[PDB]
Amino acid sequence: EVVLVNVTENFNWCKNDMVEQMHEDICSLWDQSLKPCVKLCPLCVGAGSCNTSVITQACPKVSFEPIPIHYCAPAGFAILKCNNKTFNGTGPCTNVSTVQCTHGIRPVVSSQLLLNGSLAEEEVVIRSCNFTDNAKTIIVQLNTSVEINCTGAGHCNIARAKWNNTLKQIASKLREQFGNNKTIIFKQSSGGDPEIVTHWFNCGGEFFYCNSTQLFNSTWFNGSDTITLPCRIKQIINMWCKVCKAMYAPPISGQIRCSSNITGLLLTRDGGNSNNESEIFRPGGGDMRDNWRSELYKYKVVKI
Amino acid sequence: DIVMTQSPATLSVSPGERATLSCRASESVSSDLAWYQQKPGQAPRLLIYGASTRATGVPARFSGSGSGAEFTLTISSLQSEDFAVYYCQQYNNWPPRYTFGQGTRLEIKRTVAAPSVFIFPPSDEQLKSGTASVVCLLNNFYPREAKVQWKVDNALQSGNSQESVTEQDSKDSTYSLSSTLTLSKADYEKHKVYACEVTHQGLSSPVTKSFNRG
Amino acid sequence: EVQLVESGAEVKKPGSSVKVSCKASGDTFIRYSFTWVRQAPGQGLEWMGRIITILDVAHYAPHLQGRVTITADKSTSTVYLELRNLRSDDTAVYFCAGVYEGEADEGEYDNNGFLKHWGQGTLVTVSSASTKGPSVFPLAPSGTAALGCLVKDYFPEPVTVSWNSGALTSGVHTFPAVLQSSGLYSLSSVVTVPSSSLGTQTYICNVNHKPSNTKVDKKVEP
Amino acid sequence: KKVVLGKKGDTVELTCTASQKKSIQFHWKNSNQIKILGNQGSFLTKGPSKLNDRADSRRSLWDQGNFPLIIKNLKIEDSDTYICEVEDQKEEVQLLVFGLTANSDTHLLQGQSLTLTLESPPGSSPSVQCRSPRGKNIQGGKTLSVSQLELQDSGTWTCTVLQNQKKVEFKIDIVVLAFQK
Ligand SMILES: OC[C@H]1O[C@@](CO)(O[C@H]2O[C@H](CO)[C@@H](O)[C@H](O)[C@H]2O)[C@@H](O)[C@@H]1O
Ligand SMILES: *[C@@H]1O[C@H](CO)[C@@H](O)[C@H](O)[C@H]1NC(C)=O
Ligand SMILES: *[C@@H]1O[C@H](CO)[C@@H](O)[C@H](O)[C@H]1NC(C)=O
Ligand SMILES: *[C@@H]1O[C@H](CO)[C@@H](O)[C@H](O)[C@H]1NC(C)=O
Ligand SMILES: *[C@@H]1O[C@H](CO)[C@@H](O)[C@H](O)[C@H]1NC(C)=O
Ligand SMILES: *[C@@H]1O[C@H](CO)[C@@H](O)[C@H](O)[C@H]1NC(C)=O
Ligand SMILES: *[C@@H]1O[C@H](CO)[C@@H](O)[C@H](O)[C@H]1NC(C)=O
Ligand SMILES: *[C@@H]1O[C@H](CO)[C@@H](O)[C@H](O)[C@H]1NC(C)=O
Ligand SMILES: *[C@@H]1O[C@H](CO)[C@@H](O)[C@H](O)[C@H]1NC(C)=O
Repeated sequence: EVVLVNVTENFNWCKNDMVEQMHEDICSLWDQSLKPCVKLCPLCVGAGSCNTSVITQACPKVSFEPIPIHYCAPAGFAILKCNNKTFNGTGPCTNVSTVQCTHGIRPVVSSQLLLNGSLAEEEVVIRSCNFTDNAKTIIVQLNTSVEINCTGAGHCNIARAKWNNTLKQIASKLREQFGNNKTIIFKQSSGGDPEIVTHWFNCGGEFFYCNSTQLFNSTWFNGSDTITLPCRIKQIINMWCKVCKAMYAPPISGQIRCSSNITGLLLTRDGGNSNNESEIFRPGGGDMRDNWRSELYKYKVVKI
Repeated sequence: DIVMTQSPATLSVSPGERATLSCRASESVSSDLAWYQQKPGQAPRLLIYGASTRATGVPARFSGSGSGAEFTLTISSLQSEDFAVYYCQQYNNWPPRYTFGQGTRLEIKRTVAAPSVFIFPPSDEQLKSGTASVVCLLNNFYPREAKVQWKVDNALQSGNSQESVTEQDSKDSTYSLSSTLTLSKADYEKHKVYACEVTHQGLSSPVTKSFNRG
Repeated sequence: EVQLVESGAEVKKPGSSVKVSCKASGDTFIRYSFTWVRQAPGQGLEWMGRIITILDVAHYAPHLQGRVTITADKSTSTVYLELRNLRSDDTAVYFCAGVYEGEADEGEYDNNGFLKHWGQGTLVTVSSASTKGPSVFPLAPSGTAALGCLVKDYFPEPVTVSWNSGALTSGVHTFPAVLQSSGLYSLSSVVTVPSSSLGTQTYICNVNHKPSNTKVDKKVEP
Repeated sequence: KKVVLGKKGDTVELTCTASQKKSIQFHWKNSNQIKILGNQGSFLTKGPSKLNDRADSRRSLWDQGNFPLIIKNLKIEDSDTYICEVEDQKEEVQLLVFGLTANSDTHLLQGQSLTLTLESPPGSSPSVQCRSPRGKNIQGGKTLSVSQLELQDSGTWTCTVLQNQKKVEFKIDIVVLAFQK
């Protein structure tokens, strides 16, 4: 909406107010939209035990496709956007401008895979707030969508060749960042809550949990046609917003379908000492801010 | 809350015949309806759930239907062990405040049978102890309804005696009933002739059984 | 196929509180939810509350709220009902019931509100009366003859009657007890026999009150 | 520089704390920089460590800024130094696990020998001390040994291992048969 010239602007996607803001808005919208029949939230220290707080409420079944959330500048501030096609969210940017609001953004809730998001405009791009740190999420973003179709009957389908081919594009970009002599391996999640261990997403108002092992089992730079993932709806969630357990009602539809486009991934690097030359990667996520970051990286907000 | 009314209170069905129990809500409860069975002395037995699903162990002659606020249970053919009490439960609302019906009592239907009336004077051992109970008995009758007034010296008594009825006899399908009169040894002797007057459908005129103190 | 076994009968004075348990055998405790249901004599069934065992979250009837607590010790598969500030009208049989709810430990939860499995029931009697054994009086007999026993003035329930040490079963009616205005129970047990039996066959009635640990055998004669 | 002693088979709880009392990202690794366990947002993650299926935190403390690493059912190779990376700060802590076992898992006669063995990680050199119910005291390095059991040794033996000026205590139930004449 205005292309500032002779202007150089530091960005640091890793310290962006917008991310936190979006996150509070999203969380807030789900709470309002999708209410559980029982919500267990523990409160601590005080006394000795940890007095767990319980909220029981009517839990109307509600499923509908989340509409895109545009995010805008609050009274007093301004939104700068970087116009580079490729962009690592850090340092100076010169092709930049001010804008009313950000683009529409699907407030999709999920782990491992980023569904229905923006594709990279050139090549596959990988992001971290510290690649050296084997504890920080690696955000992948694709230039090509990969369909993934899921059903309440308990599975997700994916074209093996498309995926197989997506993995090539990444392992490639990975050994570009960790040495070109390095072997890229993909393995299943290494443990933790089901929501982190499986590719967990919402759909029809129901929470899916899909065994993604089949997607992360290969070795690069060292069959069957359509990958079918076993899944499961659960009524007992670990919440993503705050640390709570929540029980929802069983489903009331026999036709719960979900055709989404994988547009990015949340990986995690094993790392660790081992003069051995190869890098292990596993499907990560769980921290929805990573998800908002995958979309808001090209943005910053500044005192007018 | 959701009130659950069952009808009728008593169902007199003849063995081997068809029973149909009605259960009515005071508002829709979709299909979150269950039917239990209870026999004198034991825990209930879940029959149907979801309005029309037979529980494991239930026979086929049991079947339930309806939804919303209109429910009904059918037993196609009555075994002897099918005569019992039946409750419907709704478990629809949330937070959960589930409610039961008042039950329907299902009983064997048979030919009218008049009672044999027996009357017992108070015991010596008791008279010795202060109080004096008199027992008017109604043996093996049907149907269950009956009227059993006490009349001391031709004086209609009131709120000074208590009745008690048995289950339905598993063998002949009748009932027996005791009406116990209790009054101070003093009042007792204060009067002479102790009558219990019984009215049953199996009888032409009301039957009277009595004795003089002595 | 779980088995629910409850605890013995309770005798409480109004104002006292009571805690009944219910050991649950043979299956996976945290996959079941347990619901306490009670029944006053001659009365119907009343939902008391229900615990979602795996969350330790219980919900209750609005008309008990505040004075009823339901709990569950996962480490011994036992469930508990606590009724506080007891009243005479709280006298009932409290049942313990449960349904299977799904692979709970794996997120699955039907939240079924029916009750497939039951316990044998626990009688809880709330009353001023203090435990005491019955007085047993004969209902001396006098075409056909009928005799019996007057079992009178005991508390609490139940009492057991038999004839000739369970040798005489035929034609025996043991009535359900009544609660007299005194606060004490009293019932009758009658049998009918041949008149040509008096003179030979002598008839005894055995009364057992286990609460008072009393045990009588008053014999009936003409 | 902190050290926490651990008893084989037991559950230890290494602790971690933030300066602010919010509740942000934290992560435990070992000396080899292997990931053990940490949180992603409101969720928990376990890394490709040998501890994995035995590691765990308590998430009710998280809201406080307490990021405990619980290691249930300890083993000897669990012995290592664990780092708690949070708030960019770094808490460090060395865990040493030991074990005490009797030569024999059965009843002993009088005048028979008792030999207690101490299982330990390579590198450490701890000193032991044991005391029978009657007072008997022995001590040493790897292997402690009594020459002849006395009847009054029957019961519970207390055994204290001293490592890094820190001691953990053990209780071994010994049985020594009486007899006639
Ligand atoms: O008021 C209690 C609540 O229970 C219901 C049925 O669930 O009545 C039950 O409980 C009564 C005692 O409170 C019993 O007398 C009755 O027999 C039993 O069904 C409802 O009527 C009421 O809402
Ligand atoms: C992009 O980011 C990387 C690492 O985050 C940095 O080293 C590099 O200088 C940046 N280059 C651009 C395009 O500004
Ligand atoms: C997608 O990006 C990758 C970078 O890994 C590139 O090799 C490929 O040509 C791109 N596909 C197209 C045609 O955009
Ligand atoms: C990135 O992580 C590494 C390894 O944990 C750490 O040593 C380094 O300081 C981090 N970078 C910064 C500047 O925080
Ligand atoms: C997903 O569904 C789309 C149509 O909506 C289809 O074209 C695609 O092939 C499907 N992907 C599968 C089944 O792998
Ligand atoms: C690409 O996909 C095929 C199946 O479509 C897979 O078997 C193969 O390993 C992948 N890459 C190759 C050809 O090595
Ligand atoms: C998921 O399924 C894979 C096979 O597809 C299995 O080997 C893996 O251990 C499973 N883990 C789970 C249950 O998440
Ligand atoms: C992706 O968008 C499609 C198309 O509208 C929608 O049906 C689906 O729900 C979306 N996926 C997710 C995870 O919401
Ligand atoms: C997924 O992406 C393809 C190509 O990018 C697009 O044509 C299709 O409409 C998308 N499907 C959904 C359900 O979003």
